[PDB]
Amino acid sequence: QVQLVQSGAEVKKPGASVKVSCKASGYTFTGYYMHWVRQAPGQGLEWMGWINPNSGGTNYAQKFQGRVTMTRDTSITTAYMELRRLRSDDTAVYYCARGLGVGCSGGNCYLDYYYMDVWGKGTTVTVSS
Amino acid sequence: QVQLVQSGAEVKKPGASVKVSCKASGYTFTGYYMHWVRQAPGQGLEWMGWINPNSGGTNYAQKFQGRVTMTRDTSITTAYMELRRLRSDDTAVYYCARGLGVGCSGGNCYLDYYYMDVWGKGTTVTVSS
Amino acid sequence: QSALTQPASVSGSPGQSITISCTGTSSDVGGYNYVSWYQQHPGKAPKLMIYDVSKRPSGVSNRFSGSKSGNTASLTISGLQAEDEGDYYCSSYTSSSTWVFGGGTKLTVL
Amino acid sequence: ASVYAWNRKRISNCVADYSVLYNSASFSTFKCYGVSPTKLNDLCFTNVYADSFVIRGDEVRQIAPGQTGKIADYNYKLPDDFTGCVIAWNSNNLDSKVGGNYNYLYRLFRKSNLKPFERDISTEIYQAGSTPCNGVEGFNCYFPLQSYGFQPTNGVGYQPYRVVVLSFELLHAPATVCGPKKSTNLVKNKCVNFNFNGLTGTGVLTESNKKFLPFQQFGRDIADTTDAVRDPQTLEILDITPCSFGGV
Ligand SMILES: *[C@@H]1O[C@H](CO)[C@@H](O[C@@H]2O[C@H](CO)[C@@H](O[C@@H]3O[C@H](CO[C@H]4O[C@H](CO)[C@@H](O)[C@H](O)[C@@H]4O[C@@H]4O[C@H](CO)[C@@H](O[C@@H]5O[C@H](CO)[C@H](O)[C@H](O)[C@H]5O)[C@H](O)[C@H]4NC(C)=O)[C@@H](O)[C@H](O[C@H]4O[C@H](CO[C@H]5O[C@H](CO)[C@@H](O)[C@H](O)[C@@H]5O)[C@@H](O)[C@H](O)[C@@H]4O)[C@@H]3O)[C@H](O)[C@H]2NC(C)=O)[C@H](O)[C@H]1NC(C)=O
Ligand SMILES: *[C@@H]1O[C@H](CO)[C@@H](O[C@@H]2O[C@H](CO)[C@@H](O[C@@H]3O[C@H](CO[C@H]4O[C@H](CO)[C@@H](O)[C@H](O[C@H]5O[C@H](CO)[C@@H](O)[C@H](O)[C@@H]5O)[C@@H]4O)[C@@H](O)[C@H](O[C@H]4O[C@H](CO)[C@@H](O)[C@H](O)[C@@H]4O[C@@H]4O[C@H](CO)[C@@H](O[C@@H]5O[C@H](CO)[C@H](O)[C@H](O)[C@H]5O)[C@H](O)[C@H]4NC(C)=O)[C@@H]3O)[C@H](O)[C@H]2NC(C)=O)[C@H](O)[C@H]1NC(C)=O
Repeated sequence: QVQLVQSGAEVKKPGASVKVSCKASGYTFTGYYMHWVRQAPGQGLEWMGWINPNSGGTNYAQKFQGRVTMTRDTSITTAYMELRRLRSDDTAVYYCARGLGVGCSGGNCYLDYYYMDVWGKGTTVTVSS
Repeated sequence: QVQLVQSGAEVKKPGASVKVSCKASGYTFTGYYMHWVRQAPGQGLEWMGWINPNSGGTNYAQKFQGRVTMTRDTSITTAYMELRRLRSDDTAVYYCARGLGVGCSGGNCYLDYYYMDVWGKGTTVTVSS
Repeated sequence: QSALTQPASVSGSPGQSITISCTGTSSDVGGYNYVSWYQQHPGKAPKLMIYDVSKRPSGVSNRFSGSKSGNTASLTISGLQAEDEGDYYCSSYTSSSTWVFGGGTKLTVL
Repeated sequence: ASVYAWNRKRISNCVADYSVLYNSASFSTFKCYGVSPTKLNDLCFTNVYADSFVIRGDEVRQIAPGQTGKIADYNYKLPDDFTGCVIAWNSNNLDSKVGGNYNYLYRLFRKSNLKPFERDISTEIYQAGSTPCNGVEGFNCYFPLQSYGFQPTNGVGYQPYRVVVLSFELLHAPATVCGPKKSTNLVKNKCVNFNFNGLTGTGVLTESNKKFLPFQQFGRDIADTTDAVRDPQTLEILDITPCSFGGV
């Protein structure tokens, strides 16, 4: 079955970057965008941004534009995400998920899914003093 | 290997009616006509008549055309025979046997086998008071 | 339907070779000429010992051979041996597309 | 359905992208005649039939123009002037189960080979030169059908392949069925390229007194070129003439 092997837990002092990873497994990795989402403990699981494994292409919510970056070591079938700064409010607990994807028809092609199928277990990052 | 499995022993008082079954296995059911044959102990073992799995319909002798019926449940690879009488003479062993069949052979097609190759163990009707 | 003529039991052959007649009427043996012979040992269902009038199925010992027309048919046995003896029933294909069978005969090795 | 009494289904008054079929991986055999598959979507058809049945694998070669044999002689046959398509795919996952599934039958004897597209459901007994067979079956008087069995262990050449033929005629209007395309506003009097559910050409299109009777759906000149037509969006009579040309 498709699975995401999310990286381990991390700790960092405030004001130093941190970098989680997600080993896409059991599926055609280039078939789907990778979405990151996050949840401070007991708050809205509302973080959003994504990377296209076919591309260097990414997007982030405005609150993170210039504050987070994503990469993919495609032959290793991993996506990485680095939070550039570790604000003391980040209190991180982050997930990776198999998102939007092409899914071309038998007929003409389109950007099918617009939907998140499956989620990794995610990792806590405890970003505070 | 090809075989027939006739149903078990049965009993029926005089003037009743009785039915028996013959499943067929290791075999191709529609390849061949189902013959029946039987007799009382030490009698001529000489009953004759048949049913066609490909077709339904039947032929059976002048002493019985009006006294027997034959059925098939082809998905269950099974044939049935019923006698609408319980004459005291009708007792002992009834056998089912693979008989006539098509043997199309290059250009020509025809009926081919005319000798009843393989016989079930049969069953004893015990048809008397 | 009338059974086929068949004598009672083999004799004059304590081993060796002897034949059973199956003298049927014209609408069976003289017509389509597909006569067959089957052996019915005690209880067990009979084996298809001869397929068409002259010839053997697979797994039949090369001693048995069917025979004749003009007269109705006969089976000729050979090398009779104490395991082979049983009862042999002739069978034939009749005009009306039913078969008809003989009354049987009993083997009798010494 | 069985190939004996193969099932015609008419397809009418509708639109379809044909390619939605063959771009899927499942359709193991596919061959069209008198038309090219990838371009089917551009055409429109007088009438359409889908003829559907199951046959043994090595028999599928016979569902073609011209070729003949024990299936094509007696069960279903296609004309020499055929146009349309033949499709078949493996069905031993479906119409087959451990004991064999004898529901599928085919005709194996007939007094004469079929005419094209003949369906003959007759179960009547086939007498090979007998006196009147009374309806019994026997010495030289046979039931005409046999079953296939199709047990799953059976060798793949004999496993069942489901077949569909599409038959359709590309003669011009009316046309109950088309391949999809969107369509334009009309223009008249100026020189244009045109089509009409087919009927491709060029000319100036003019309103005309040409008194088409209500049933007539395209119209031809004494030169046998299409010379007037009815707009299939509005039933107006449009009269064609080619754009001005000559020697310079
Ligand atoms: C080397 O090459 C040679 C060729 O050059 C190959 O030789 C041939 O191979 C084929 C296939 O392997 C063999 O075919 C088998 O034939 C039998 C039937 O044989 C007919 O002819 C016999 C005499 O020659 C006769 O004994 C049979 O009874 C039968 O006669 C026909 O049918 C009936 C009954 O006899 C009768 O007609 C009656 O006539 C009346 C009118 O008067 C009406 O028409 C009635 O309706 C009708 O009954 C006639 O005698 C005659 N018909 C006519 C019209 O005259 C088929 O049964 C057999 O099909 C079965 O088997 C297929 C598989 O074959 C294997 O299993 C069979 C046993 O089942 C076994 O015999 C065979 O060797 C093989 O082991 C199976 O697929 C079928 O479904 C069916 O179950 C075959 O069609 C052929 O016998 C053989 N040549 C000769 C001379 O035998 C050879 O194979 C090559 N060598 C290799 C490969 O090593
Ligand atoms: C006889 O039986 C056969 C089997 O039962 C049957 O088959 C059909 O075959 C169909 C295709 O041939 C298939 O339906 C399509 O499949 C598309 C692709 O799916 C294939 O690929 C993916 C990825 O590899 C597989 O996951 C998928 O698996 C499924 O099918 C296989 C067999 O192929 C099975 O084994 C498996 O178990 C699964 O069942 C398959 O292999 C899908 O993309 C498609 O969904 C679209 O269309 C649906 C119908 O309209 C619609 O409901 C969906 O929502 C989706 O719609 C499109 O997607 C976007 C969201 O709507 C939208 O994008 C945006 O649109 C904007 C509009 O302005 C703008 O354009 C944006 O830019 C654009 O991104 C698209 O526009 C939407 N389309 C449209 C037109 O708007 C659908 O599933 C079907 O599943 C399969 N059957 C089965 C049981 O699997 C065969 O067809 C029949 N016979 C006949 C004659 O039909």
